[PDB]
Amino acid sequence: DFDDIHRKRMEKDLNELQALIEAHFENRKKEEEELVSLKDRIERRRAERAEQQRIRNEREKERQNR
Amino acid sequence: MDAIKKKMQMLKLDKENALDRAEQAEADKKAAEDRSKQLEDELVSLQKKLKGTED
Amino acid sequence: MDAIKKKMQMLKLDKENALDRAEQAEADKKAAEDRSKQLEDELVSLQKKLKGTED
Repeated sequence: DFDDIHRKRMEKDLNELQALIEAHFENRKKEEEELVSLKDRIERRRAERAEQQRIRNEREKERQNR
Repeated sequence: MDAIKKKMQMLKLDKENALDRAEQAEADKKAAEDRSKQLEDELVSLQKKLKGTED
Repeated sequence: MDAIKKKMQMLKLDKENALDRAEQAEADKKAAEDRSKQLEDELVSLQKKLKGTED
């Protein structure tokens, strides 16, 4: 007894810390930069949609104005 | 978050174990040194008794 | 961040302090124990010479 405390504690004392650091690094890398880039891309597409909407609205208002 | 708390808990388990071992060792030193000094006093009294016997 | 660094460093410092204190205490314990053994060994011979003197 009291000799399995080492073999159940020291293991996770380093392996768990290193593995969780690895998980945090990979998750941040996968998540943050890709999300910001994708949001910028969607913003550019949204601006293009806004331009198309403005053009169509203006041309239809020009024709229909009677 | 998640892993950070567990790592802190590990760092705290090390804290408790190290501190407890230090305190126990300090108590051991106190007891052992008291033993040694009492033995030395007994030796001194034996020297004095030997001196009286020599007289 | 900020809190993680300071807390982790302080806790590791606590562990190291306790460990070194324990090592110093155990070293002094071993030295006192050996000196006590010397005191016992000399005291036995002191008793023997006292007994011869008394005879």
